[PDB]
Amino acid sequence: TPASRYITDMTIEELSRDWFMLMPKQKVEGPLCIRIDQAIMDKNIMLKANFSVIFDRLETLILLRAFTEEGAIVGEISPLPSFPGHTIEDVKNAIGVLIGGLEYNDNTVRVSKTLQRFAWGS
Repeated sequence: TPASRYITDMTIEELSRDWFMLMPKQKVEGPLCIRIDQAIMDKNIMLKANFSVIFDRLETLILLRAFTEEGAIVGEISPLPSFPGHTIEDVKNAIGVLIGGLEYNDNTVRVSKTLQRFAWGS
């Protein structure tokens, strides 16, 4: 994928930032791992991702992280090193799950423009 078809919602700093869940919960969703800090409640959350795109759709997810208005990371969808590969359907499965889990904790969740355009959104 040419840097032309690489979407980067997050900076290098954001991608690699260390973050700790106060009330960890994780889940393997097929070839993906979903992490949510359950201590996070009643907040507006924005999902941001870096992924490749082809034929007008997300092709391969590098990383997705959920940010609070203040810019703290409180959630994540990441590929499992072992499972080789994933589809956009895997990524969308994982996004619905992450959104559900965050809403369980009274959060309001939005996705980035690029996520909306390339994966999430009918």
